[PDB]
Amino acid sequence: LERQLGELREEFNALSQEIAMSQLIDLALLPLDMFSMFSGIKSTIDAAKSMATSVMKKFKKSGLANSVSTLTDCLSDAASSISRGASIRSVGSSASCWTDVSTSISTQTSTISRRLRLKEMATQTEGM
Amino acid sequence: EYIENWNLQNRRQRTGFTFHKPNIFPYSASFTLNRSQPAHDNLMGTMWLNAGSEIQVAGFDYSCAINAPANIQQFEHIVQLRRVLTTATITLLPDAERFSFPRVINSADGATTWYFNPVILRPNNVEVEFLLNGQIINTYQARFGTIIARNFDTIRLSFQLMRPPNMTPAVAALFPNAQPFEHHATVGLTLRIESAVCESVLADASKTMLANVTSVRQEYAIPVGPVFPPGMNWTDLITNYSPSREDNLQRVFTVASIRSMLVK
Amino acid sequence: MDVLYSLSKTLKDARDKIVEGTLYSNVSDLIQQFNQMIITMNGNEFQTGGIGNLPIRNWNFDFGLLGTTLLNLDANYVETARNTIDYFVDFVDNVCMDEMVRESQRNGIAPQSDSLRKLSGIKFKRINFDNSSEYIENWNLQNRRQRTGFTFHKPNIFPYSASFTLNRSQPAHDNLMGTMWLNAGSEIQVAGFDYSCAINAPANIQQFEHIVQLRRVLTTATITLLPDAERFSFPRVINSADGATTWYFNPVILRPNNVEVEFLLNGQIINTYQARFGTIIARNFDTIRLSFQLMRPPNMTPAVAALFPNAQPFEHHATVGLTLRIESAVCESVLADASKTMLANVTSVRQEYAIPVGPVFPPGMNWTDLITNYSPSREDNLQRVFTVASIRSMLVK
Amino acid sequence: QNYGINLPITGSMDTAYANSTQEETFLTSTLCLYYPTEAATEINDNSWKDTLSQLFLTKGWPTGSVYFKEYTDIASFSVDPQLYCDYNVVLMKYDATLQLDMSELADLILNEWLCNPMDITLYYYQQTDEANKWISMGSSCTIKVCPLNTQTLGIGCLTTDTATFEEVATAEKLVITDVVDGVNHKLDVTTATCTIRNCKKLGPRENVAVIQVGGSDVLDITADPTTAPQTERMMRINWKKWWQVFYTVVDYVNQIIQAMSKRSR
Amino acid sequence: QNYGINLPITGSMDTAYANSTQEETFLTSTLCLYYPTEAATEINDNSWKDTLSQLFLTKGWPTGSVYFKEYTDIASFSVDPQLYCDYNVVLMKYDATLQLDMSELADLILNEWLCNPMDITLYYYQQTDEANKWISMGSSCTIKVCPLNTQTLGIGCLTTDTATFEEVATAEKLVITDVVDGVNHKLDVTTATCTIRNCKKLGPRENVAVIQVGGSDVLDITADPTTAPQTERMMRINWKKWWQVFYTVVDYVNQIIQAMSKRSR
Amino acid sequence: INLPITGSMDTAYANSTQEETFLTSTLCLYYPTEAATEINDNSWKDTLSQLFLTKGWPTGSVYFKEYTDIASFSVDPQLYCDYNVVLMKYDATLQLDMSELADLILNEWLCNPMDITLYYYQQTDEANKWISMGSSCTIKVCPLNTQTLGIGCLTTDTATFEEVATAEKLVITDVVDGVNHKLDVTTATCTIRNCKKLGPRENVAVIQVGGSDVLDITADPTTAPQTERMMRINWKKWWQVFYTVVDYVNQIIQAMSKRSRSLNSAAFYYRI
Ligand SMILES: *[C@@H]1O[C@H](CO)[C@@H](O)[C@H](O)[C@H]1NC(C)=O
Ligand SMILES: *[C@@H]1O[C@H](CO)[C@@H](O)[C@H](O)[C@H]1NC(C)=O
Ligand SMILES: *[C@@H]1O[C@H](CO)[C@@H](O)[C@H](O)[C@H]1NC(C)=O
Ligand SMILES: [Ca+2]
Ligand SMILES: [Ca+2]
Ligand SMILES: [Ca+2]
Ligand SMILES: [Ca+2]
Ligand SMILES: [Ca+2]
Ligand SMILES: [Ca+2]
Ligand SMILES: [Ca+2]
Ligand SMILES: [Ca+2]
Ligand SMILES: [Ca+2]
Repeated sequence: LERQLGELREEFNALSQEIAMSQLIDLALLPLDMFSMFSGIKSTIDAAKSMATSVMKKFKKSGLANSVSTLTDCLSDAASSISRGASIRSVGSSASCWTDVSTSISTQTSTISRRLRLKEMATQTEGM
Repeated sequence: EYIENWNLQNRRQRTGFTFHKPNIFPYSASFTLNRSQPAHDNLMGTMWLNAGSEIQVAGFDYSCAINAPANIQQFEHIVQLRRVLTTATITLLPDAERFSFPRVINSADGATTWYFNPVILRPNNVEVEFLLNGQIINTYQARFGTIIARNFDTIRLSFQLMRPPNMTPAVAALFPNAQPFEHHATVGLTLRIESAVCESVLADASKTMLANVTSVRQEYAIPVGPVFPPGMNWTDLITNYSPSREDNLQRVFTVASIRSMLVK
Repeated sequence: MDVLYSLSKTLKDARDKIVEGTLYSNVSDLIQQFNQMIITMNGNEFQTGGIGNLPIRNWNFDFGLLGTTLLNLDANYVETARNTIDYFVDFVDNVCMDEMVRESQRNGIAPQSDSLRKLSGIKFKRINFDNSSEYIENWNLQNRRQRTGFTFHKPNIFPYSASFTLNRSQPAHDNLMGTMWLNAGSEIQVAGFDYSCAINAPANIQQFEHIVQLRRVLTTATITLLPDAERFSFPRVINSADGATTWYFNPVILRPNNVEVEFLLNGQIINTYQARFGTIIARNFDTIRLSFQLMRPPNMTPAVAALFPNAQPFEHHATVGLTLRIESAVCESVLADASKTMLANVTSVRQEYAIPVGPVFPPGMNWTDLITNYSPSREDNLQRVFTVASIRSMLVK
Repeated sequence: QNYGINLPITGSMDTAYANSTQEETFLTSTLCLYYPTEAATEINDNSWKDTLSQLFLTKGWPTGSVYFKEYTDIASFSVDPQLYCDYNVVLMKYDATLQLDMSELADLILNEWLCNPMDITLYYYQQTDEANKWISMGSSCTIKVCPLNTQTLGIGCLTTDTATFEEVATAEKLVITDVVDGVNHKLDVTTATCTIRNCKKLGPRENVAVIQVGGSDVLDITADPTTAPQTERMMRINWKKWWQVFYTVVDYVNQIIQAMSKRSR
Repeated sequence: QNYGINLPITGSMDTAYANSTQEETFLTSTLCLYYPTEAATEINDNSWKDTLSQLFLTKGWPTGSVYFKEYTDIASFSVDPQLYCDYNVVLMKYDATLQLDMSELADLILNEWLCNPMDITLYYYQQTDEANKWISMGSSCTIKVCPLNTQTLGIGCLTTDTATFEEVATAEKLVITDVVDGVNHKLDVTTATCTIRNCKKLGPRENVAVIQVGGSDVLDITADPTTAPQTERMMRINWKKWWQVFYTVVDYVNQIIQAMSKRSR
Repeated sequence: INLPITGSMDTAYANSTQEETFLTSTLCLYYPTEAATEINDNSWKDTLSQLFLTKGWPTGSVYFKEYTDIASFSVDPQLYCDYNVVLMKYDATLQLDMSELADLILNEWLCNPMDITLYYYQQTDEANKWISMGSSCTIKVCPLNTQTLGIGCLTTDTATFEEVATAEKLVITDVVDGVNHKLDVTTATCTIRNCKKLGPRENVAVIQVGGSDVLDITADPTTAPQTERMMRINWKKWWQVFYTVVDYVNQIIQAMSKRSRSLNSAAFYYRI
């Protein structure tokens, strides 16, 4: 599927600028549930399968989900015994799991923001 | 400064003596083994030399944290000063020197000896806590160089030895999974109190009052007194910095400075 | 600021000289000065504090002058003097504490802690008694621009940097050539290491050079230069550049040959030293160039020839080290030392009263991040806070 | 006298080195030699034991502190070696065909193993670390293994047809087996004439001293093929007679006992 | 992304250690064992490769990453080796009568050689350093060499009479020849069956690892007799079967891959 | 190396590396049997070496390697020299073979093996091709659909497959990049390998001795480039050709450059 996926990449990199800003900001305040996302398909082409299951059986094998599970287990073990908190080598004054530096200020901040990528899909946000 | 603090103490007020490189630590070179055997072949412990104005501590593991949890071993040293200090300017560095070469040390009971062939790594999870009355006051994590402490009677240096998870052959051949362990992983820390201020009186690397006192006593052959030890060994005279000793020491230092203002 | 220094100095000289039984002929001038200061203060109301945990105190000065009828002193005079001096001392201490904590990029020399802006007025000019200290003298000289100088003992001018540089690298890290250096406070410990003992190099010689660039010029520096750097002279496990993996380092110390130490200034050379070890001098320099060499011993005994073979294993790595300590120095600008407590006083005040971080000083006032970027605004604010900290230390150490 | 616990010990660096416990440790300790039958065979003397005892008496070791314990062969010695003394020496002949067995013997006696039993008819066992091995003693051990998968089925073997199992030993008196750590193994063993025990190698035993008599040093105690170490109490000699060897041992018995150290456990 | 340039690198010491690249390097690399036919013969099985692969799968190495490549004999392997993987392990049987052969094989594979060709019939060659050796591969090499003098006359040999030469190799499959460095040699070689190449020894190859399954470690990588070193990727085992050896290799594969590192070139 | 390089435009052009690269490098010519046959001499190689010795190239640096035919040479070419020159005779019937040879040697390939029987492979980019070498290669291919079935061919009936090569020693195959092919190849007589095309190989130099320059290295029919190290002579003899090469070897080595990637004896790299 390499050539088809490249064609679709090109379609994205040519429709991206044809997308609008006002209506996009209007759409980004919508709780678009599974039905809202999978009912408005272009033609509901032919009696398709359960699209939620179809996408999820690929979704839960990836970097995103595995990183979620890793954050989970590294708060869990850390709260269970003091080896992981004491090992992650935070900057100081707490290490629950978050302030971990796997890889100066720039480095630490990038490493921490790659964990803050989960604050968006963890309900720890307030804004857009 | 001395007569001024004298007049202050007489008219009770917050005094201060500004010291550069103060000899406040008694000479103490000593080790502590938390996993020992008769043959001394797999050890974990910490060794410290506290001398004058400087401290050199080092935590050693012969197994490089192979059996410990998370491939990490913890070391802690709690120095409990005899008098409080303020505005201490301190220089902290890694990889302490005098615990970094081959050594042959006798055990606690001086019965047998054991060898020590170190390999210096960096200390991770390093935490320096300056405490006063057990209440922590100043905290530093991973900050080396010139640092400050504003009020403290105790210092806590807590570092770790972490086994490198990724290792090249030349260093993997040094940390095998067997007991012989002819290379012992170490992590060191040096700490020098370059300058500070104290409400009491001490000795330094700048003033000669103590030397004038001890020279007078050695010259005129004074018997041992009830208060000061024989010869005025600063080690055994700072070990017990009782109020009587402190008063007599302030007094003799003051009159020694007074004499030094005339005859040098 | 001059009036603050004069306040602290006359109060120190008062708490020192004014004592029972003394002779009025020795403190007549200081008493006339104290009365003049009382006159210049009476009728003013100052305020101090309001940033952080500093309390907001309001100072009112309504005192009485000291009589000049006496010919000897007594307790009913000393005690009046003391009950009048304690208030001025607390005022000066609170002013210095309200001034050490404030910053500004726009004319940071111009005083903060507005009470001090007021004391800098023209009617308060009648309090200047003597600007005798080094810091106040250099302050006055700078205001009347002239060649200043601060003398330092073991100055902390080098930010903490402990790092390597490999001019021949490999993934397996088995045949390396490079230099390691630790620059901290007043000390530079550098060490050039070759794993092959300069076997494949021309003439059996390998060059090593370390260039250091100071952020401020120094003059009349006394330096102690010795060979065989110590902290890079034992076994070690060091990381790679990207920090992923580690390599080993088992050193064997040799002597530098063809050593050359060059103290330069604006790229031009000023002082040069060939194979001179011990106590040396450097009269003007913003740059140091330590260039040494590792020369393979042409004649070798069996025990040492069994360490440097012609093949790649190289289980002993030849090193050439140099320690360099700046014992004394002189600087146009202000720095930190191992003798004075100004920086300690400042940082302690800030940590105690929980001062937020400002637009000039870094968090916690760490000398590394504060010397690495020694820009004119930071230098001015640093001079200001160090001067007023010295003023405060003259009274309350 | 807090046994069963481990506490931080402390000391100093100003204390001086105390007197020599030698000439007292010899008297309040015991020395047991393990020589081969070939030695006494070549010798053909009945008083050689009293001779070596009177010789030890010059070095300091008293008369009834020395013990000699014969063994017909290295394998007969490997069959349940029971070393119960305060200083053990073991003179070991070299044979390129016996290399593996006399290295297993070394790995068994030089170290101190914590041994739990094993029952093959009921359970299937797996290893947890790299030092949790299976040592089999007896007169003729024939050991076969079938590893299992996640779902309790063999890998290149069947859990009924013992012939398909994988053979690691064949009529050996002593065996020390290490397998892949993380996988359950089904075992076939001659339980009637061999006992197998699951043992963990703890820190070493500083109470024995192996002295190879012939060939170059080959003993690879550490099962992992990276160390190949030579311990301090692993001695070598080159021989043409035995009296010279015993005289060497007696003359250098102090270095031997300095290389050894009374046990901890 | 510069290539072919050697630039100074720089780093620091306050940087923390990153995570364990194992369990990902396994998946993103490849492993190739080189076992002798005697191993498969003793084993007498045809599913042992898949068994070892399913075992490796428990260590992290996936199915299509591990490979087993058989070689009938040390010398047959030595005849034009081509080790092209991302991690190579070699199980070498010990043989006194093949000591120099399996030392030359080790010196050939363990190290990385920069090879140019050789035209004996036209030119007269010389060595410049102790690393420019002459390696000859083929079915049966019979080499003879005559050093020449300042005026290209022979020294104890006749440039015409091939029989006066000094035969240094007699019917060998692999020869590595180091001769006196600084003189011009003239060679006689059975070029119909053997090809010789002037090869300069560069730094080591960290991609291959030899494991002497049997006797003591004898391999002298360095041609010069003074050093006689031993590196990390030169291992040793003692053996009586082969299943145990393969189980050991598997269980301590991570130690092997720690002792090895991917190639610089 | 991921680091940067720095330079300055004020520096001076340093002395010539020529007359030292000649001394610390090696050169290797590849001539046809036809040339030695026309020459009918035995010491012509030592002659050419003594002639190079005037141009600076020392005695033990120049080599000659005979190759019976272009195809026999293309069959597993092992180029191991610091500088390689090739003399290549033109033949219309061998145009594609001596263009595949060019694409093989002038470029630097990174090859992996291909198991036809158990697996099926596809090409991703225009630089990932399938090269087969041996004595007689015959390749047939069937492209498949999304549901793993043929397209105008049957997965079983090998005759239904589409024949891309017949009786060829070297074959370079480029197919539609993004579909899965099933192959039929005489594995007993020809081994095939999935090779990606990296940057060029600056160590070889092709010299077409006869016809016009026709070699189209780049498989896409839109570049048809003429690289620097792709030369042409017109010939009526071989001695004049060799004299020309010897008298203009400096230009050839100025047009060539030592490799950058790594050391290797064959015409490509292997990564399994
Ligand atoms: C230790 O040895 C010295 C010198 O041989 C001796 O004087 C001393 O008495 C000995 N110690 C004891 C406790 O006998
Ligand atoms: C680092 O390694 C440890 C031990 O293998 C593992 O538990 C941890 O998940 C690793 N870190 C990440 C980010 O995967
Ligand atoms: C480079 O060429 C110039 C001009 O001929 C010459 O003067 C110079 O010496 C040459 N460089 C060297 C290193 O010989
Ligand atoms: Ca056995
Ligand atoms: Ca195991
Ligand atoms: Ca089977
Ligand atoms: Ca050979
Ligand atoms: Ca040679
Ligand atoms: Ca001859
Ligand atoms: Ca073709
Ligand atoms: Ca068809
Ligand atoms: Ca294609």
